[PDB]
Amino acid sequence: NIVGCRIQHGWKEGNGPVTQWKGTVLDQVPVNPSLYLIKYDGFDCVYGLELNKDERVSALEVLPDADTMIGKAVEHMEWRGMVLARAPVMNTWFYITYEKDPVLYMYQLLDDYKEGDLRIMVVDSLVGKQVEYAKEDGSKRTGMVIHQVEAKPSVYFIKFDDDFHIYVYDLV
Amino acid sequence: RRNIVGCRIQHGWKEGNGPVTQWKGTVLDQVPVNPSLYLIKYDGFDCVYGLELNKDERVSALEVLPDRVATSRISDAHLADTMIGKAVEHMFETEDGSKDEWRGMVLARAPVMNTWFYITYEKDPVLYMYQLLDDYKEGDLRIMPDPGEVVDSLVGKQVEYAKEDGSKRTGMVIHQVEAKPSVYFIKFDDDFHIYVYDLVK
Repeated sequence: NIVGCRIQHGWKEGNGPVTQWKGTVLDQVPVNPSLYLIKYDGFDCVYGLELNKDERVSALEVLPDADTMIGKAVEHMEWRGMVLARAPVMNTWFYITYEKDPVLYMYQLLDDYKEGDLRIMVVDSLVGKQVEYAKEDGSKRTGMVIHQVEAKPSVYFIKFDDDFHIYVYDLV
Repeated sequence: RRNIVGCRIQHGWKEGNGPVTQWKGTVLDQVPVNPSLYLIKYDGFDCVYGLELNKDERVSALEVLPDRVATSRISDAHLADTMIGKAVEHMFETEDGSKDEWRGMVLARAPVMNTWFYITYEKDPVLYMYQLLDDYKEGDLRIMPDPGEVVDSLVGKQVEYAKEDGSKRTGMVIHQVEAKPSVYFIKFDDDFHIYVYDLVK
């Protein structure tokens, strides 16, 4: 596992210039071990990538190395969203998603807290199960339930086949 | 130390054993991801230059000139706003005559020089600057009709691409165009021109 490690690799999609990405691996998904969750330098969204299988990932390499809000609705500078958990590896960072963008973000939220930018206001775990959403056209969007938000167990992290973002949906 | 952003500057320019040419221009910006790098609009150059003025030895006797005066409220502001992010056909005068017409895109109002606009072309993807309202009024600027697995902001990231000969062009993404988030400014290590590319393929 690279979990907790630091990585770097190129990102190449199309015959296009390779930008160089740097980030720290925070997770290797139990229900899918070839999928890792990464926090890259300069990105606010957490990325879900099958690092060793994605052909967009070039020359990968390894590198050199609160309990209150968790679960509460929130308004912060402005956006409304919910704090989900305390990001792994990077203990200071917080998993968070927003109502107008149901994807996984990661922020040092206590630092936003002090600048006062924080206004805190039946089925068992579905992790491991494939999920399908029927979209606009009469087509199915298929994904995998990879994590359950402990603070609020009705909420799950979903990795859809067509995207590297981690979606956060309420399946209840 | 001294903030020269927005200043009029002059300096000697010397390459090799060559003579010193005197350059005069306006400092438009100091790049957040590389504070040693400045973007300058030089008198005589239509292209924006990126130079590490303090560290580059080709730059000598760097001095701030008396301040320039900017226009606070541009006329035809509606047209100026409308142009941003639009595909255009820019007519230019050629050889000893005849109009050459280039397809391009208006990226934004230039910083500091309020009547100027950042623009780039399909046939020459570097950062140019022109007082486009003048070109428009003269009939040389025509405005034309214009996410699954799409990315975040690439600013601050190193980039590289293979050239025809196999060698690699290396550089850094230094700015994201507000009106067209997939388009970025890139400073390559082998050129002082600023390249403009859509990176969200």
